[PDB]
Amino acid sequence: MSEKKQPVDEDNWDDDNVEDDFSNQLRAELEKHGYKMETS
Amino acid sequence: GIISLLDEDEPQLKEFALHKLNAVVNDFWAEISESVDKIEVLYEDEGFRSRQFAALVASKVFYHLGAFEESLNYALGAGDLFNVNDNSEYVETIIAKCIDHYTKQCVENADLPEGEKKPIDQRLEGIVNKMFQRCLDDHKYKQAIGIALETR
Amino acid sequence: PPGGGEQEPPPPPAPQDVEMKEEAATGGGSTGEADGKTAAAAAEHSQRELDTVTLEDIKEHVKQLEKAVSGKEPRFVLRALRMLPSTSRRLNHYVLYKAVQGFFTSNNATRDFLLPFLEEPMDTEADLQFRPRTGKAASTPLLPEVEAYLQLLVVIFMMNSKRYKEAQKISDDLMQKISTQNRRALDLVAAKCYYYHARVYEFLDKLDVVRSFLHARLRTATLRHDADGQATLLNLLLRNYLHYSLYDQAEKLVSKSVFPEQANNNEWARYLYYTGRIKAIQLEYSEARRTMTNALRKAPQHTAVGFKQTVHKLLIVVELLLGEIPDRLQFRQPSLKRSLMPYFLLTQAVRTGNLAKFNQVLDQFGEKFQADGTYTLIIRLRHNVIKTGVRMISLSYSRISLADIAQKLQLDSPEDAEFIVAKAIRDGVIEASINHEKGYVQSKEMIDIYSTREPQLAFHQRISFCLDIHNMSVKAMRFP
Amino acid sequence: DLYSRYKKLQQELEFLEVQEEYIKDEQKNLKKEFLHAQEEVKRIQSIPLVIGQFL
Repeated sequence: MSEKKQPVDEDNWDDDNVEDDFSNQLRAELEKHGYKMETS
Repeated sequence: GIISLLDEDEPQLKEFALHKLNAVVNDFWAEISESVDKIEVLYEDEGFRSRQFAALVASKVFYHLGAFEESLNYALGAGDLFNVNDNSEYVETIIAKCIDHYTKQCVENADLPEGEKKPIDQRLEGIVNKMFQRCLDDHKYKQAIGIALETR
Repeated sequence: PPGGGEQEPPPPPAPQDVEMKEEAATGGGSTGEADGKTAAAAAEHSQRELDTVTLEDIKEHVKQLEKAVSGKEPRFVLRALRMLPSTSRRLNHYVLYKAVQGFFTSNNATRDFLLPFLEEPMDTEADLQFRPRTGKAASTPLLPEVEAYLQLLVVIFMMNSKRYKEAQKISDDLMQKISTQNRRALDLVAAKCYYYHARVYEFLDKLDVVRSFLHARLRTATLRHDADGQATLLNLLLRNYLHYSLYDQAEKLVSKSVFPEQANNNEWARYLYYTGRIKAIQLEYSEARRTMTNALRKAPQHTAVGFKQTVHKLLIVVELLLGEIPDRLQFRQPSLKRSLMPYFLLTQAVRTGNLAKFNQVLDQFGEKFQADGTYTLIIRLRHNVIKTGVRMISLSYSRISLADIAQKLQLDSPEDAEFIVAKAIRDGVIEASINHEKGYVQSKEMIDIYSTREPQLAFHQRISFCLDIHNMSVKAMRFP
Repeated sequence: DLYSRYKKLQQELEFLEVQEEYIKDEQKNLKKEFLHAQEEVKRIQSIPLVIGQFL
């Protein structure tokens, strides 16, 4: 700007918006969905 | 939140309330905006003789919220205390409203042409020649003829 | 010694070249620009001054360093004098004193001796015309010098600047008053110094009296001469009256107006961020989200660096209270990254309804939140996330049972779920009907919004928005 | 004397203020007259026509 008190105080980054939804939800996931085979 | 002090009808609290205001009124100009309704209680009170000064603080709040002509209405009934202050900026802004209101009334008066006269307050026409005495005393002739062309 | 001794002479000519021609070409150019036309203003050199001072605020200011004695401050401030065309001799004498630094032993006339120097344009008898040039002479030497921040005995010289430049304010209000057009050029200069007013006080004590002195210049610019002047003064208000209590939130109602017309560009864009944080404490989200979004898209151009990034950090804070937010790393910058890491995973726990994850974010990352002062929302944001969690489920399902959504959102009890859904209907969040026996919640698909209703009714605001820009383009076309 | 010119200077102010509707009303008429001139050139030649070879 730089006035007032402003100064006083593909990529994987783009996919990381969606990728972090995988971190907190359902992992990826292979193993668990692979364990669900013989469950029922 | 000193607004609640105005609920009392005893006078001697009001002069100490305005003594606080008019000093810090510069910083508190935003605070006076909500005192409108409770200033009118003092302005309309018959036993309140400071209504002349209460008209000034009523003109400051309306000037803060964007009201102008209403402050000119209170300037009329504000007595001699309003026209006695020639200091700083507030003198030239009120005469710009008052003399323009005066000169547009005189042009209206000449269109009568005679009879059926509109009411003319003695205070608005009184400061015309009163402030015009500051001209002849200042000896400057160039604008001495100018006021006569103004009022027509 | 001989190697570094011969390299000392060359640099000081560089401030004797560009820094000379800084105020020689602009100041000598703005001379005729401020004598007439003077439309508007414009006086584009005052806006060119924005491309100098802000450029000088990095390098070189007046000083510097660079390997001079800091003699440019006394040089231009002496021998104004001025008169008819002999003012060129003053610029010629400014060239004559350039050799004084390179030939004789150089002496520093700044600081202690700068007190009578600011009086010299008055002592030269006389200025005789432009206060903004002397205001520049009372600012550009001293105000860029404030960036040193040594705090010892020169802060009162920064205050002496704010003194003798308040004497320029005495010449600002008293002189002219009729078709000034220097005030509008000074409204850029008076802004800055009033910014430096606020800045210098923040290092010692916040200004109690200047708050009263701010309303002085504030109210007196109305109605006589106001262009962009009251806006910058209103920026001083909402800036500090925010960070300091109280009542200043609702104050914006009686002040506005707007104040029109918004100037200059991004300068008013940040103003919507100021009132944006205000309206965030009013708890109203919808008016806060539009003023914050407009604050980013209306703000050019940066860089550098985190000044626009930090203001954008706390800008999306209103989006945390909206209940609908995506992952905010799409707004991340490699420079802002390291600073937003405690504030990053926060919104990542907002997208989820887990209490153990949300409370762990508050414990570890609460230290970063102390500097922001955002703790007001953390108590009401728990109620915001539970609305996002139920909206995620209610939009994903037709019917949602209270017992199944009980532990899934871990409300843990049927009774408080009846209290939340009740308040969810009160807020218009959910349309779900509830059949109380045990009980359970049985909802149904909401429809009939259709086509003929919402889009064509919204297009009334879309076209009224577009047809006004047709006038905005014509108005902007009429100036050239 | 300064109030004299102060009563003189708003004349050309207001004289150019009525010069605003002067052009604005004139230019829109002539604009519609220019749009009427567009129908002119499109009217010519109408019919009939004869084929010819460009060189």
